[PDB]
Amino acid sequence: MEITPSDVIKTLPRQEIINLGQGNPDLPTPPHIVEALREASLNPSFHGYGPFRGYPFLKEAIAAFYKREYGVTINPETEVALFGGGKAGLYVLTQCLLNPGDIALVPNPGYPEYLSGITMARAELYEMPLYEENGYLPDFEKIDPAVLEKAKLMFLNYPNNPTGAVADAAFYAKAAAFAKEHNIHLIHDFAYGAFEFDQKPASFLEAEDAKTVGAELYSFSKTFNMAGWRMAFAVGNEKIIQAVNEFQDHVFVGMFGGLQQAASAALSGDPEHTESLKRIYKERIDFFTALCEKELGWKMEKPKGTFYVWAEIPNTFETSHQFSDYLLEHAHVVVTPGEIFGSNGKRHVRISMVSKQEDLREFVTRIQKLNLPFG
Amino acid sequence: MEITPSDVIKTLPRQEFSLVFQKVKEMEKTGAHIINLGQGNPDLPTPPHIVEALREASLNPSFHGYGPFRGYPFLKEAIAAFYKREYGVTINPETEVALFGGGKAGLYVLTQCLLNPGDIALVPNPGYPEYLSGITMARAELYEMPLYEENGYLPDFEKIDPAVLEKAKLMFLNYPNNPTGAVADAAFYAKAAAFAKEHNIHLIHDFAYGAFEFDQKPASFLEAEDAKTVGAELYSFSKTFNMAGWRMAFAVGNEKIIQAVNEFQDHVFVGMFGGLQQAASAALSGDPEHTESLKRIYKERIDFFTALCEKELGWKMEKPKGTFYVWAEIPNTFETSHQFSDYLLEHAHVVVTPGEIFGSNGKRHVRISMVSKQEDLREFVTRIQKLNLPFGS
Repeated sequence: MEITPSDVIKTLPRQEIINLGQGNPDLPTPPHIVEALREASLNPSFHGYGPFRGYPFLKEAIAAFYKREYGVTINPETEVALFGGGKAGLYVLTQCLLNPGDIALVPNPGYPEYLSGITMARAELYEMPLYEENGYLPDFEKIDPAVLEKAKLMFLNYPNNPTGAVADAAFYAKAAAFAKEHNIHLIHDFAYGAFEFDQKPASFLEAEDAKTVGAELYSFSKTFNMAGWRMAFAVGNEKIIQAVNEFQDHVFVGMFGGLQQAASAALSGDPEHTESLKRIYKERIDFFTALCEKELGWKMEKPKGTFYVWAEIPNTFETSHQFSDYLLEHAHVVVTPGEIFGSNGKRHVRISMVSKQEDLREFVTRIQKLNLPFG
Repeated sequence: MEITPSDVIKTLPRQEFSLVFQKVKEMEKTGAHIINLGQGNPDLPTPPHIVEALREASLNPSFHGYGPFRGYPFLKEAIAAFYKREYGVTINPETEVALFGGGKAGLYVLTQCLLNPGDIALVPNPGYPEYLSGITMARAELYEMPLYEENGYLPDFEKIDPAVLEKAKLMFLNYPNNPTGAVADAAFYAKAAAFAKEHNIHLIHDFAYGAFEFDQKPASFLEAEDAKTVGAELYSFSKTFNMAGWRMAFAVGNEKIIQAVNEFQDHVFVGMFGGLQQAASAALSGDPEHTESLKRIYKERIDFFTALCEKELGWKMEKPKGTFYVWAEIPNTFETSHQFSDYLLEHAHVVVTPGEIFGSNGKRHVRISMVSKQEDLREFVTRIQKLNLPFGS
């Protein structure tokens, strides 16, 4: 009788043909990042253990990146921690900031792994609904004042998975001011922060009192098509980072020097690379949503951010799950049912613009042979 | 008011971390030159064929995107093949293999996937400090299994209070042993497996130094009857292949423990860079020559060092049966392991690891790693001699 712990058994199975499901970038990592890894790997200094907290040269790159892109001042020796990807960062941050029985404030809809780190910390979730009428921003006023004392952590995510909503500096000032009043650690998930199409994407850390209450998680995965490389960092409050450092001292010994060099080449590289990629996603979104309306009758929002389209399922379907499953079965295409993002996602699917045109057209046309009432 | 979790404020300070810091400060200001025989950090480089495997693999755009969450099949198959070749052990790679970003991460994950709050874990004393770290993060109770020299540092299972065995859900063992250099044989593993099954204890065998038994063929815990029934084995690339910095490891064992591991890591990981997995695959299927030759270097250093230490200091120390570690008694003039090691740092400028880091049975011992070439080991002795301490007893 092998016995898993309560943590394991209460965790859900992870839910992640034309695949417009997983948000897996299809374009390669830029060549200069690959060359940096290839070159660094020859350096025997990286074959052995290095600094537990990661190399200074990477932490210096991170601060310089945050100054260049967002005008934010980051002390690299104290306000930066490294993670093996944003998924691991979310987990570490949650374990460092939540005790069993504390309340975590989580958007609905929202990235499903927020709920999961909260579960391994044995904490209680309280939902902040995201409604289109509010621009998919939370109404902090509608949170039960009784939970606020017990609420220790809040998750926010803009540009937003799965809705593509964006937030401006005034929303972040309000969020931080709210978090301050109620002693809530605020984690901003900036995994799509390269991808706001109209305005320059604003960091949470531009807002007054942001660094006081919280931190920003930045992934390499989407910005630089480095999803496979498993690299991320957090920037923010010095106390948060010290806690992270203390946890990770027992769990890791930094990460391969070659990867860190590659990450340093990514951050200091020309921004024109990322803008080009942003242009590619933008053109695919125009292609896709125009062809959907014209050839199917499916009227879709164009997202303000990210490479995701959030579309309403036909009136004749029970749940996003069945609709999703109808498409995989009969049309042989993958979309992500909105339900995995929370109850507020029912009746929507998330569709990822991580395929080239040829696959996006064949998506639409395969679905035409189904003649659904998108009207 | 930033408020760390109770898990963090309840952790020990990582000692290798506090030392890295101490040393770095010393090297900077003023200009101390230090011989560091503390952390077991391999001084020799990763073999070139492993390095080139990574270099070629990184050009493969299939690895630039998300891969399979639980690892690439080609690696798990290479792991099964390796265990069959080195040890007699048949391993099902689709169900009995899990990948980790290093053995230290493995330990944390296995602890979290196997212990509930209040559960009891059986931990060797002396033992690797991270065993105790993960337990505490799991909010579990620690019970010690003394490792005594007279027993060859193998635990006496019969001596565990039978009242503990019900709440005991986990046991760590570790041979070739850190810090003692002790080794285990097939009979010992059979006895451990027998004992684990008879009391329903998940058994984790840490095989981080499994390449480094000098006088015999190293024996896998999985070679034992009942082994895959009650537990799993942790293997690291760190020491075998001078890949400490690459952060790669795996567990092989009971398919139920592995599924538990997989259910955790699906939510925290999605594997690691495919370039590193191919590099590991090439390490595993590579010629044992590299490893055999690496082993011989470590042994000649141990022979040199312990000889020299007797000759020049009157410091007599038992040669280890495995690992690159020497486990040595501290002078009687010294009160503790820490104040002895602090003294050698400050006065000689040499690092050794205080034994008390490994548990109460390591007070009065230090661990010294043979991770510098002979003439650096000679300078190490030379520096200590200049202190004239009474290494006689």
